Amino acid sequence: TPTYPWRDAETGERLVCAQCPPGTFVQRPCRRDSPTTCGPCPPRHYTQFWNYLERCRYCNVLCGEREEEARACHATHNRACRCRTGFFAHAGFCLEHASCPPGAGVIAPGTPSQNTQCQPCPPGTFSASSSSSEQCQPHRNCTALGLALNVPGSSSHDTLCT
Amino acid sequence: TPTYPWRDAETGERLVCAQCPPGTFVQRPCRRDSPTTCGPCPPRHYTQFWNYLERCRYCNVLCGEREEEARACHATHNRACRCRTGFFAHAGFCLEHASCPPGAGVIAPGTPSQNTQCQPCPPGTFSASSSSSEQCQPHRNCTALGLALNVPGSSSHDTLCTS
Amino acid sequence: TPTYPWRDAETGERLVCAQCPPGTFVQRPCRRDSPTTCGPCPPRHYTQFWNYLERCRYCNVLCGEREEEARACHATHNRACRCRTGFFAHAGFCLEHASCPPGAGVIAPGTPSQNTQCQPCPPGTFSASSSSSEQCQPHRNCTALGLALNVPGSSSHDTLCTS
Amino acid sequence: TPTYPWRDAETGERLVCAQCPPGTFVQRPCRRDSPTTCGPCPPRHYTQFWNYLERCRYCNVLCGEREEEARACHATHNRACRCRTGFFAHAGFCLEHASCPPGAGVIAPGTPSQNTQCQPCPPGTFSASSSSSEQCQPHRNCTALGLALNVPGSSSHDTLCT
Amino acid sequence: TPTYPWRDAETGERLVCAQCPPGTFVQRPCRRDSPTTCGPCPPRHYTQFWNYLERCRYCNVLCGEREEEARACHATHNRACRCRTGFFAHAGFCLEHASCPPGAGVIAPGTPSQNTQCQPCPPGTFSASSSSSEQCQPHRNCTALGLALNVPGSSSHDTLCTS
Amino acid sequence: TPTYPWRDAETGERLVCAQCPPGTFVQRPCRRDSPTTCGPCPPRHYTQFWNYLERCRYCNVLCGEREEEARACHATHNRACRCRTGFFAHAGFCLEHASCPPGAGVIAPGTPSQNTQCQPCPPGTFSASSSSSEQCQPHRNCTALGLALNVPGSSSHDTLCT
Amino acid sequence: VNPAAHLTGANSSLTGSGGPLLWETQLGLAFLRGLSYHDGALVVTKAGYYYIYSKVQLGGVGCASTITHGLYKRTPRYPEELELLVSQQSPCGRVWWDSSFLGGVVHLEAGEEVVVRVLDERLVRLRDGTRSYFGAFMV
Amino acid sequence: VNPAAHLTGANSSLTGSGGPLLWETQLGLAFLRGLSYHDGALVVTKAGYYYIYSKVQLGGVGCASTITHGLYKRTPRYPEELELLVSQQSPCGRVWWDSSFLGGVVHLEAGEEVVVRVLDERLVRLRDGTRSYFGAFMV
Amino acid sequence: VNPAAHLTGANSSLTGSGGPLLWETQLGLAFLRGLSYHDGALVVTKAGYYYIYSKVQLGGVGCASTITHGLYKRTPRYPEELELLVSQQSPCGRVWWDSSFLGGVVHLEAGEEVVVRVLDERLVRLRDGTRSYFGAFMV
Amino acid sequence: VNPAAHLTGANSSLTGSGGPLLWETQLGLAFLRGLSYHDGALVVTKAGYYYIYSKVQLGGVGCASTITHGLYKRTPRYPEELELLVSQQSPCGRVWWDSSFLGGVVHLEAGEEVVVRVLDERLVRLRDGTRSYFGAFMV
Amino acid sequence: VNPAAHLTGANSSLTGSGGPLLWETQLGLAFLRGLSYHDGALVVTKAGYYYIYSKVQLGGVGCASTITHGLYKRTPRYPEELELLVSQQSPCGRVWWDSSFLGGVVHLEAGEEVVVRVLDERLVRLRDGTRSYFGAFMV
Amino acid sequence: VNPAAHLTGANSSLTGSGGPLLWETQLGLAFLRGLSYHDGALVVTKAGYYYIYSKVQLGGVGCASTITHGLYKRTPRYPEELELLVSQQSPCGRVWWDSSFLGGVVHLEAGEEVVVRVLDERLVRLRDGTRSYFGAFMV
Ligand SMILES: *[C@@H]1O[C@H](CO)[C@@H](O[C@@H]2O[C@H](CO)[C@@H](O[C@@H]3O[C@H](CO)[C@@H](O)[C@H](O[C@H]4O[C@H](CO)[C@@H](O)[C@H](O)[C@@H]4O)[C@@H]3O)[C@H](O)[C@H]2NC(C)=O)[C@H](O)[C@H]1NC(C)=O
Ligand SMILES: *[C@@H]1O[C@H](CO)[C@@H](O[C@@H]2O[C@H](CO)[C@@H](O[C@@H]3O[C@H](CO)[C@@H](O)[C@H](O[C@H]4O[C@H](CO)[C@@H](O)[C@H](O)[C@@H]4O)[C@@H]3O)[C@H](O)[C@H]2NC(C)=O)[C@H](O)[C@H]1NC(C)=O
Ligand SMILES: *[C@@H]1O[C@H](CO)[C@@H](O[C@@H]2O[C@H](CO)[C@@H](O[C@@H]3O[C@H](CO)[C@@H](O)[C@H](O[C@H]4O[C@H](CO)[C@@H](O)[C@H](O)[C@@H]4O)[C@@H]3O)[C@H](O)[C@H]2NC(C)=O)[C@H](O)[C@H]1NC(C)=O
Ligand SMILES: *[C@@H]1O[C@H](CO)[C@@H](O)[C@H](O)[C@H]1NC(C)=O
Ligand SMILES: *[C@@H]1O[C@H](CO)[C@@H](O)[C@H](O)[C@H]1NC(C)=O
Ligand SMILES: *[C@@H]1O[C@H](CO)[C@@H](O)[C@H](O)[C@H]1NC(C)=O
Ligand SMILES: [Cl-]
Ligand SMILES: [Cl-]
Ligand SMILES: [Cl-]
Ligand SMILES: [Cl-]
Ligand SMILES: [Cl-]
Ligand SMILES: [Cl-]
Ligand SMILES: [Mg+2]
Ligand SMILES: [Mg+2]
Ligand SMILES: [Mg+2]
Ligand SMILES: [Mg+2]
Ligand SMILES: [Mg+2]
Ligand SMILES: [Mg+2]
Repeated sequence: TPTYPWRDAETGERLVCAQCPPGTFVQRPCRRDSPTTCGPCPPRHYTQFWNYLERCRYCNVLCGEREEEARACHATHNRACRCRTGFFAHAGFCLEHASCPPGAGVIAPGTPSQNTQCQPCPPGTFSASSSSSEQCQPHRNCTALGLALNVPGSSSHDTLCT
Repeated sequence: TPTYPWRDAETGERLVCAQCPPGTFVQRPCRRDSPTTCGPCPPRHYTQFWNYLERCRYCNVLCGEREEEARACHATHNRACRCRTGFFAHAGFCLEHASCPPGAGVIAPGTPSQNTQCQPCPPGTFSASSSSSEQCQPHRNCTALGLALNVPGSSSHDTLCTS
Repeated sequence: TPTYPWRDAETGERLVCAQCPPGTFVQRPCRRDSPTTCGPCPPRHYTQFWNYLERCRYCNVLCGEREEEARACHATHNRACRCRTGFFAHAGFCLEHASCPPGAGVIAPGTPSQNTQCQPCPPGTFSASSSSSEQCQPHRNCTALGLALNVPGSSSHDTLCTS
Repeated sequence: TPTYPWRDAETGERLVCAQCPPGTFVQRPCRRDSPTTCGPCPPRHYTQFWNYLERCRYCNVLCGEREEEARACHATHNRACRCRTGFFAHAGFCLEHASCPPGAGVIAPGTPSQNTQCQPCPPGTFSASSSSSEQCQPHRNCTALGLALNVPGSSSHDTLCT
Repeated sequence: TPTYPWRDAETGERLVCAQCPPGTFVQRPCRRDSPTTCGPCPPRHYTQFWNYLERCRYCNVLCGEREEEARACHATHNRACRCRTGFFAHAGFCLEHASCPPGAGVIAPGTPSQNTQCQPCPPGTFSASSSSSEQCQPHRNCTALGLALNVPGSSSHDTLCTS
Repeated sequence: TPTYPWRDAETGERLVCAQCPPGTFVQRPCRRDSPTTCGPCPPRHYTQFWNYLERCRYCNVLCGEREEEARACHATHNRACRCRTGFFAHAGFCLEHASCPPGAGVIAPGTPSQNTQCQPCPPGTFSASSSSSEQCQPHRNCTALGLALNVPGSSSHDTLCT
Repeated sequence: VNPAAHLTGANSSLTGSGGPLLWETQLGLAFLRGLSYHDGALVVTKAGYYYIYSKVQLGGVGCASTITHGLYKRTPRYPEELELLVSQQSPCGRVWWDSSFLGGVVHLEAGEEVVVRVLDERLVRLRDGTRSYFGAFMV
Repeated sequence: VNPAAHLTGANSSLTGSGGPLLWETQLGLAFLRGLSYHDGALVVTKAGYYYIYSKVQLGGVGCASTITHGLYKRTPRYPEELELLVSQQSPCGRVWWDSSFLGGVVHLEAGEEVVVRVLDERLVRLRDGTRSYFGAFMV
Repeated sequence: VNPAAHLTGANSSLTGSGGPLLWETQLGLAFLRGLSYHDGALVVTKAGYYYIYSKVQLGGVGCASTITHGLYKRTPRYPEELELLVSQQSPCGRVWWDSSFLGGVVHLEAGEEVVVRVLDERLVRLRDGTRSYFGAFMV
Repeated sequence: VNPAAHLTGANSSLTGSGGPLLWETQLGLAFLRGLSYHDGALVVTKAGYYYIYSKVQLGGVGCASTITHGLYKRTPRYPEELELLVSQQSPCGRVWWDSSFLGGVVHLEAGEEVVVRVLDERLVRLRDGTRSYFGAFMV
Repeated sequence: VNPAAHLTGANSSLTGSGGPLLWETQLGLAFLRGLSYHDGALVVTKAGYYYIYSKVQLGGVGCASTITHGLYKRTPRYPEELELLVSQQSPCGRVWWDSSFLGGVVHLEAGEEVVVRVLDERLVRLRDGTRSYFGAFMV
Repeated sequence: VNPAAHLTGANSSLTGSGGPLLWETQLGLAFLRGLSYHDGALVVTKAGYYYIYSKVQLGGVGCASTITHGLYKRTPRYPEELELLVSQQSPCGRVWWDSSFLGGVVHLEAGEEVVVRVLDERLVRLRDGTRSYFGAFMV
């Protein structure tokens, strides 16, 4: 238990008081006979560390419409926010996850902290649409289906077999 | 085994010739009495599919100063390229992995495909440096050390305790 | 009636042939004993002037997703395009009619050729909405209603009176 | 006549006074025996509404060098400004009216609140100069002048007849 | 004297012909019994080096409205261009010499190759004008005139003394 | 010697005192019997003009890492700064001297106040590198070395002779 | 005894109605000492000269492009707001941020009020009560 | 008769399937002379060397802000397209307009085809058949 | 009794001479209480520490590009202006607006003066006395 | 003899009349081989298919910030030009430089002409005959 | 007797350590009256409400792009800094300058401290003590 | 047999010597048919008129932000290159990409050569031989 120094409120005598733990604050300082009185934080307030504050800190964090609570207000910590589904964090904003155009495919889905990752579809694969989920898929393989080649494919269109 | 139509050159009979597999090309069409001769692709050339090319495709892919071979030229595929260490791919370039400034820390290191991911150090943690590896680290905890608080820390500077 | 020079094909006499009028083209040049045969333009083609083309010009004009036909393809003119409702022309595009923010009101609605015109609401008027139709409207007039002022208005919020 | 409440200046008694009309202000509050005294606004001042102000509002609006008065200071309203001839209003500035280049013509003149409107000159018409007034004009019609065609015209040059 | 290989046209003997000097071109190759005939370049053409062209190079250089001839078309060189007075060269344009605002003064006037150079007026000097010639000038010195200070000056306004 | 007016500190009598010269300040005002006492500026302070200041001005000018002192703090003037070698002054910053690319050459070196000046290398000259010093140099002249022409040069490469 | 206040950004600050911003008045850093509050307005009870101030934190993605941030007086003596201190800003010239601060001394009678407005309000970005706020003290 | 063609922008040119652009082959300026057409592709009937060319008119409003404009070969001998001549442009660097032009000589056998692809196709702005087009001639 | 003032933008504020801005001192929102004014300057009569402040509203069309807005002291003890609080701004980075605010506490003797300057002054945009102003109060 | 020509930028190229550009036809790199010239136009003397081409060098200082660069046909059969190959560019998106290139195959009869127009012409920057030009050859 | 201070930019202001800015406290325009200072912090000795303020002059060449400028309280009652007034700014949207000003009234006990931080500090540009500073006065 | 060639971007294309680009002449799409090659240059063996062409793919990260892309003639008759067809582009007006295309008809004698130069060469981005190239054919 850490302590703090306190010169008695009006006796004058110079003391060594117990601090209050996280989730509490100094409701009443320590005295001659009595130890520090620590009260629990009121709602919407907190203390994350040992302290001798006479008022808990206020849960002052606000989430915007593109955010949700990653953590709620609690006696031991402030609210915190993260980007909602479909958005990623960039310079304090929640931006929409990008989609990979035709000719390119998703190599990693967007998350709260990262945009869609994309790549040009390598040889033998394709993606025909703008999409934030769809990957590069291998071309239809004519020989393995025992068909003949009708139209060669490309990075943005499937190979056609008769 | 897929096929292509040909004609015997002595007689004119229609023939139904074998195509050639990945790694090879048609060096000689089929005849009435022998199969298609599939030759191996020469160095610096490839065929990735079953085919009836009369020459293999050239390994035409070139990697820049910031890239390296992700796959080499092989008989069955072209070369391919990726960014070297310290760079990530964006819009056909290899750009330098960003550094998280003071006040922020790496939550995912950079890769060939991804830039450094950063966040602002949450309460009770810090990062004093612009760095591309350093994470938000917890504040020196004075009460845990039994030492008095000297100077409270922040998102960008550690807490200082007395001795 | 304008003309073009020709030659009779049997004899060689010079001829002076009639041109063809808008909506038509020369299907057959004049001869010593008959006029130029002007044919009507086929579908999807036009001639806008007197002419001696041997085929009509194609109605080649294409309208985009934000446009519509201002004039149709007709025998005497090409098609032409304008912006649909809610859009105006700028630099060969059809852009969305702007909205006047709160504090401002429409003084001219948007047209195919013109964007929304806006002004800041002058004193004694307001507009609370970002809108592409709403004009600055006069404040509720408490003295005219015989009611006490509750909250004075502004350029972006109406005056409130008690009851 | 609307009214306002006024606690007598030093008698203490709590009254119901007549307000002053537009173009006036409260020169002297109402009393026991006497009604409100309303004075006319001094020059350079105004009141646009019924009021119990003890000083008229100041005609504080200023017009810049590209503006002129749309309305003067008057006892019942402030000055207001508009763009001078040859300028239009855009985001609080007076900008020069644009001109339509060669190949395009004016479909609406600039005004205080709107820029020049232009269009590409449609088929059969032309404009050869950059101008903020000149419209698309029909090509010289060779046949109607009984002349033959010398040089075909374009959206930016007149047709020539011999 | 540099040379070029030729062949006598009557016999076929190899010849070793003289090249032609700057300002000229080969009008007639050498023969067994006479030297190369070097003709002078016609108007609007040049040759800058020893050469064996059969026509001189054209003086193809054109100067814009903001430029003037630094060198004229001459038999031994093409024309060349520079910016007129009041302009300097940047990225193949001739741009207007900047003006130093109030608070700053010209430390080097503009040239064809250089923009106006400016600095902020150092203490005890001023410049009240946006100008492309005016330098920072020393403040009127009240003590030197035996007059009282009225209003202290600044970087952009002279000091004022009483009388 | 200029003067200033001073109403005696507590006698009340209204005087005409000598001012203090550059490099000094008023240590003690003038009195009945005694002239103004002027002290020298302490270190890190200055007065550039005649004055009746009771404290010298502070040498408050700071040079950044791309600058050096053009003048030091002195009793008669503030520090002043200029761009270090290799940088030129532009809108209050010290920028790196630019280099002239291949095909162009330096016509004036950078200075503290001016960027590198460059020109396209005129006919008969060349520069093969990006450099902030190298000028357009005349092509190697084959005829003057009694050699024959191997490869014609260009604005960015020297002429080759066998 | 010397009137003073500091009101902070709150989850209710942006009403979307065209009226003034609302504010927090008791929790965290917010407080009222010899001043009152009502529906967004600081309400004066002791007449005098006040230094009033506000800050609003703006931000957005790309570019309407012109933002007005102002302090306005309401008096019951006149049926519309009177502009006191105003700023026009075009920060959107692709995430961006910009802060606008205003301060100035104005005369306020007992019963008058001061409010803050921003047009367009949608560009105000609340985080924690420290980046947009509104305050005053008698001078 | 030397093979030549010039195919023009048309109503149906932008399929949105991720396959090649389609083109007008008969009306207005479009024509085919010793070359054929099938589903967007110039079809070669006489083997040799051809200068192939394409222009596409791009345009948009602000900012995959890199556009690929390419010509590609199809042969029945191999199940994938071969790139021939390709451009990358990022023209959105408000309204913008840009043109991308490509040409070059390639060797083509009978039965091979050439197509044009633009990714993203949505930035091609068709007007009249003069601003986007695809053609070739034997050299 | 506690010195205070707020001076506002006026049709005469921009002299174009390189000297300070002038201001309105009696009409509308402007006032002087225990401070004086002369040719643009607040003139101190009671010595002490003052919070001084100014705002100037800048605006323009496109881009010289760097603007200085400052508060300067004049004392009769020294023959040039002394810089107190200064800002450098490059807002022109095609209509734009930007506001610049400065505040700070400085020591001022009886007889000294404070002025406002902006270079280049042509970028200051007057509208109504609420967007550019200059004030002080003893602290 | 296969018809060919290449006409170059020249002193008189920019008329400012709103008519076509004019070109050098004999000096330096310019030439005519089985094609003629009249007032800016390539004049066709042998009917067939021609690849026509033009480049114009554009440049300016900041920002009708859309440039049209086009090739147009004139026939004595019809009193108006027909557009053949057209580009729109908005290159001013300080100093800038841009080149616009066009080519394609068109059918031309004897007595028809091809001209080049740039709107606005004032953005064409002539230097030496290598950066703006107009040519053609029969295919 | 009424607490007040103004601390100015100094050659030591930018430590590069991630901690607060340091400041000059006695020379030139800097001063302390009834307030103290220690390693960058204004230290309160008389409890009460204080208008605190800071300005920092930012500048750079081109564009990390987001700058935070804030005022933070240290109290010995809690082991980390408490944010009071904060601004986020993205001025780098090729030399640029921008100034950030903050002011607000906060409650401070005897023994508490106020500091200024900027991230990234490298963008602060010191010149002379007038462009970045930090001050307070009891209200 | 009509002379034709098409040379493609290759590993060694960018020498950095300030001399011409070099090119692949045999593999993939590259070929020579009645034209020769020496050190980057197309070497002419049959005199006549040739349409010459080149494309270079440019790209970079932000901003001699003007690129010159040109075709030049070398003749053993004169010790300096002659410019034929030249473009100036300033494409850096973050990642950018731009293509520069040139073509035109020039007269070439046997033993003359054509080279391609880009200044600054460092902005050419090689990929696969399809995006930068140099070719010609006799017309
Ligand atoms: C210095 O060291 C001490 C240890 O000697 C340390 O004190 C600890 O503080 C933490 C963090 O504030 C406390 O952890 C909390 O404890 C309670 C239960 O006692 C939990 O309910 C808390 O809430 C968690 O639960 C939430 C669910 O609603 C979750 O969203 C979230 O995960 C919450 O954190 C929490 O775990 C802990 O009690 C003390 N321990 C002691 C013995 O005091 C202190 O933080 C250190 N100081 C510094 C400056 O780092
Ligand atoms: C609530 O309702 C009342 C009506 O019961 C209304 O009061 C009216 O206010 C208006 C506007 O301020 C007054 O109109 C003015 O009257 C005088 C003559 O009495 C005119 O001279 C005024 O000037 C006009 O002339 C100028 C020429 O120099 C023009 O440039 C311009 O057109 C001016 O407006 C003006 O017409 C009117 O007197 C009263 N009426 C009464 C009976 O009091 C009030 O405005 C309403 N309140 C609200 C909040 O809307
Ligand atoms: C009005 O006129 C008077 C003249 O009647 C004039 O006073 C002069 O002021 C100057 C400038 O401040 C003084 O010059 C200085 O004098 C001392 C020697 O006495 C020198 O050491 C000074 O330092 C120089 O040396 C430095 C080396 O460390 C150099 O870096 C630099 O070059 C320094 O300047 C300096 O020369 C001068 O003494 C007085 N003269 C008299 C007789 O008082 C005054 O400045 C004028 N007022 C205005 C407002 O312009
Ligand atoms: C297609 O299938 C066959 C037979 O199973 C195989 O040999 C071949 O490699 C396949 N092609 C690809 C690209 O995987
Ligand atoms: C030109 O005039 C004639 C005869 O009056 C008419 O028939 C024709 O349509 C006119 N052309 C145009 C474009 O109006
Ligand atoms: C090269 O040298 C010769 C002989 O000294 C001279 O006549 C000639 O003009 C020189 N060339 C140049 C470009 O100076
Ligand atoms: Cl906030
Ligand atoms: Cl089209
Ligand atoms: Cl104003
Ligand atoms: Cl040119
Ligand atoms: Cl500073
Ligand atoms: Cl390539
Ligand atoms: Mg995709
Ligand atoms: Mg870090
Ligand atoms: Mg509205
Ligand atoms: Mg016009
Ligand atoms: Mg000047
Ligand atoms: Mg060089």
